[PDB]
Amino acid sequence: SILEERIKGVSDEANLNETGRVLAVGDGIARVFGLNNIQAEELVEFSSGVKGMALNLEPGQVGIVLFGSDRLVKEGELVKRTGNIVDVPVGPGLLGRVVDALGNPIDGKGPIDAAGRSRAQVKAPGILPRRSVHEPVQTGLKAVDALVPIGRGQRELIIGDRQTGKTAVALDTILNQKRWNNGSDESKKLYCVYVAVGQKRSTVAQLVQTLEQHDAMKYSIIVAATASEAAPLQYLAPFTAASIGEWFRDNGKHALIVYDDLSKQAVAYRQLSLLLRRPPGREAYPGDVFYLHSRLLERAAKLSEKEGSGSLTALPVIETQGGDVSAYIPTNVISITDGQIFLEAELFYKGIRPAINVGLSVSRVGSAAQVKALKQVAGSLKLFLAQYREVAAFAQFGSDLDASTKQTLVRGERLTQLLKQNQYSPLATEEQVPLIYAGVNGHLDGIELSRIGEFESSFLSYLKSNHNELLTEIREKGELSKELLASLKSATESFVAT
Amino acid sequence: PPPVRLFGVEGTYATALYQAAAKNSSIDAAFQSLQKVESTVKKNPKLGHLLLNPALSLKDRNSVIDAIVETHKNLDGYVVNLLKVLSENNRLGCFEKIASDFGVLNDAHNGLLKGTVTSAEPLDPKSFKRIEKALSASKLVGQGKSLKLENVVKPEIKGGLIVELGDKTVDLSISTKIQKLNKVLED
Amino acid sequence: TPITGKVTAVIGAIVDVHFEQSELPAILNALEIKTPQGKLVLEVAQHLGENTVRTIAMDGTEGLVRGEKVLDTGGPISVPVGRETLGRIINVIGEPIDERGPIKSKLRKPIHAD
Repeated sequence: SILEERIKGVSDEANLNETGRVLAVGDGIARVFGLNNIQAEELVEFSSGVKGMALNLEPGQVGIVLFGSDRLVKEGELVKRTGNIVDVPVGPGLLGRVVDALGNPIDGKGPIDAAGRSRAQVKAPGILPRRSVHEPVQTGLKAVDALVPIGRGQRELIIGDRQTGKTAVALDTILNQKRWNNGSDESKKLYCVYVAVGQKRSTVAQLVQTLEQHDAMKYSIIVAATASEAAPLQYLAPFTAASIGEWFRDNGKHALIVYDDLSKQAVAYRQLSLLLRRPPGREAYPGDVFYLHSRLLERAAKLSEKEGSGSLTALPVIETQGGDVSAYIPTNVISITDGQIFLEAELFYKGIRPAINVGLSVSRVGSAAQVKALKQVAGSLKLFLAQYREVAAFAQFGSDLDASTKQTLVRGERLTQLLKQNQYSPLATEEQVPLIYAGVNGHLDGIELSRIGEFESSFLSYLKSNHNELLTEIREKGELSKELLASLKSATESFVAT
Repeated sequence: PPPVRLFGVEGTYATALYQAAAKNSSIDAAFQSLQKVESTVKKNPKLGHLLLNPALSLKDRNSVIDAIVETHKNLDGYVVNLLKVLSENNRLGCFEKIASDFGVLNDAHNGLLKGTVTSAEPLDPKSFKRIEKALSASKLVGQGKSLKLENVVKPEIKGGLIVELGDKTVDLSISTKIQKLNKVLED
Repeated sequence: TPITGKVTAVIGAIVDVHFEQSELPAILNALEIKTPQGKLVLEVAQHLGENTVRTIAMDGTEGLVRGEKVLDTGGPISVPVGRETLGRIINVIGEPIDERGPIKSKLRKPIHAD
């Protein structure tokens, strides 16, 4: 009919496979009608030039989250299916590269020499595909190594009030990884991937500058998604960082991924979800926020002997927004992670730097990922510190303290001063084993509290001068034998009068 | 307000159409035109039923309306005002739904009732007739109302019958009795 | 050609306009509705489809007659910039509110910038 012909005239003339037409857009979240060959999690190329992946598939409207800005999108445009679930180039070339979420070099060190591409979501290594955690990981902070050991594969959460040099605690780990990196044997090396999500371009710029200053960008990869850059790209940013890590892990290389801060990932998913209009959960975070964090974190592992040796180690960082340990985003992560390394703001002011709150800091997986020697010296270090804490409470109720209590107190004070150590100064195990030996064997108890730091500096210098043979052995065999214990005992005694 | 109120949107349209055309006392005309346009939608099976999908604009929609009155200008006109309304409210996916709903209201106005004899298999015509007679005889069909008793085949209901009309049913079926029987022997 | 529209709604200072043609101002374009208050400058923030945008109104919404013509300024609101901005007090949409006459400006720049 003339009617039927005219209907053909007004017909869409697209089968809406490989294409579909935008129909409402704004708030950075488009909504398209069409795309009936859409694959979930696929990347869809807007004809504005924008690409946005698609996260919501509705019974007529595919909800495509823009990666770009909406000021280039205009309603009624066609979007054409990329036909690919999101994937990033992964390779050796990422070493010494800052890259944005879509893997574009944003430091302009030109193209990434990518040996593969990988996918944003990848199922975690199974029960059978893992072997138990043997190797240590040292941050060169005396407190971390001694109190809450880090092992390859293990997930340890750095948690504590925001911007208490939150970035810096993690950065210290990167700095001590200079010692293995400079050396040889890649199974003893950790390549380091520092992921910075939601931080200002200037903050990132400071990070790259510090890393270049310590020449640690000779082994670092920086995956970035700055604050300005879109919320979908921010949501995608930890998961594609993970993919970059998995390439190292897969190659059998042991590496470590810092995810700073996941707290901003949660905000990103919040924005995204609430503008995909999924019903929001407690604290305005949907329920699969627990899932979001869990799937991300469990892709760190120490692979079974069968499946090589490579271990991605993870250090998530959650910046607590009040120190409320019951906040939803903190609660979820705490359950997920293998250890928690709580910091305390007051202790930062108290001058304990790093400000690790030793009592709130735990490592569930525990010792079997720290140097055998260091295990020996720090044997009762935990107990002493805990006793110091208990005693300290008693001391502040001003009750008369007997000498036995004051033995604890005196030992305790020295230990606290021993923990302190200014930022950006890693310390090798060979020179942490003596200091902890000295403390636990009470050689520090005598010397005056004010000059403990001076003594520490000097003690190390003395061992460097005289018992540098002893130091070489502590490095080489990494366990204190009877002979070493006696040598070390004598050495400490020798410099016990300073 | 006119008898029988079908709750639910699109039947809010139907109710309006019904009541409007009842008050214009041109329900047969409306019904007839509705059948014709429903038929011409069905008989425009591609490119006029497969483009009842939303995507078209208001302006593109207006030209769809023009095509609808182009297919036959034998339309009642109250239903042409309804067509305009549906275009303006930008829904027409539920167009035949509204037609069907108007049909229920209309044939309620006529008095006609529908029933059902779901069974596992199509029964005797004798059974059909006897039940139709019986239902008409019984107070169940009040009279001044008619019964289109429809046997349907539902193999899922094993044998039996269920007589249905006026939201009142008598279900003498083997499956249901079996259910109660199985249960009584679980005691 | 002037991209006309009408004011479908005035729900607070979040007026919604309905462009009546397929020429559709993009998100972060700016529109002027002329009023006996001079005009109101609004900025397109959503397209709600079927050529009905939802626009933030950057000037006070009072007395708007629902169904009031709109005209498209195009692109973000363009302020006036210069070294001649010095000493001037410049309004939200950019006007000489220090009233030393019209701001002499060479280049006018869009409010939104990446």
